[PDB]
Amino acid sequence: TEQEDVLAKELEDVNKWGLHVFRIAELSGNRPLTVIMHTIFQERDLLKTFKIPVDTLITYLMTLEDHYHADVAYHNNIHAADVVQSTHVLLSTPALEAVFTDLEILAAIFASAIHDVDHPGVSNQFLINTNSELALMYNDSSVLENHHLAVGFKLLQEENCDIFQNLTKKQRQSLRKMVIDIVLATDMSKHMNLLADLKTMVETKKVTSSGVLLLDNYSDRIQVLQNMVHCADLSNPTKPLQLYRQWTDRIMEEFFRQGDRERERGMEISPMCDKHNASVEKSQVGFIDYIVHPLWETWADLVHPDAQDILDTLEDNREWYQSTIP
Ligand SMILES: CC(C)CC(=O)c1ccc(OC(F)F)c(O[C@@H]2CCOC2)c1
Ligand SMILES: [Mg+2]
Ligand SMILES: [Mg+2]
Ligand SMILES: [Zn+2]
Repeated sequence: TEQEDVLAKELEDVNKWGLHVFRIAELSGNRPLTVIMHTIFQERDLLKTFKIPVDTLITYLMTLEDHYHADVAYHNNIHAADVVQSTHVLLSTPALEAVFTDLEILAAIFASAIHDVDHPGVSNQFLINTNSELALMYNDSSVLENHHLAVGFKLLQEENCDIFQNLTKKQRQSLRKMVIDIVLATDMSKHMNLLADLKTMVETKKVTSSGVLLLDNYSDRIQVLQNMVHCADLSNPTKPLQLYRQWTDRIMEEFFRQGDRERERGMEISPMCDKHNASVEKSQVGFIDYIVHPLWETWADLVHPDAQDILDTLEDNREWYQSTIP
């Protein structure tokens, strides 16, 4: 109960950017995804709203969590938990108050939970280049992201795992489509097009009498949710530095392990995957400059000024990593 009370204490920070997610992973007995999802569902009253039996939720979450690979350094259950919690915070931004329905909120959070499930710790390109069963199944197109969806949905049909059992047929249909649209948008090959569309929305932005975003069609609604979960997926450099550095340690380990597999096969080693020739700090600065900051700056514009502190942290972290280079 002492460890249980300390875990309960930590989970009180679930509405905050910079939650101690690694501490939660250890305190929960390597069940960060389960406890964070359960906490968020309680916080948002989702069990009552969708008549989700508590035991069904926990059973599904435990099985979902099990299907993340404990031996993968970055794309594991802790990352899933982190993206879920980050999405949860982004959904609560003042500029979006009362914009999304309960079903849309459920879709975004569920999509976040399943978005990397059964990740093998290697990239789409590696899977394509090595003629893997996954690339063959999915015809080289969003290979992993299709797989994550397939696994996430299939696990609902396991014993006592259908958390959506009390949704209407129309609700289930809508949720399934939304979840697919969201998880496929986490494929980095879609990033530039997603960002271009987000910029267009920002430039043509409309707000209600309340000062909240006006979204009156599926296309705009789903686009915001896609970019939201994508922002959450790309949120590591916006977190307090002690968290960001741990995420960087993990992605580099994962990248280096892929590079070792490429080396052992006699393949050319992918960018940033050679442990004997890798500039970790320069690569983080490039990652921020070319990908993460352009996205988060546009998100910040969409919800201005709600995300200013997040954007400020990102800029501080870029400066920090940059400062280690000279
Ligand atoms: C979805 C995608 C961005 C996940 C990913 O590959 C990734 C996540 C966090 C990354 O870094 C840090 F945020 F943990 C990351 O960095 C690589 C290594 C240097 O630049 C690119 C990459
Ligand atoms: Mg596992
Ligand atoms: Mg992914
Ligand atoms: Zn991810």
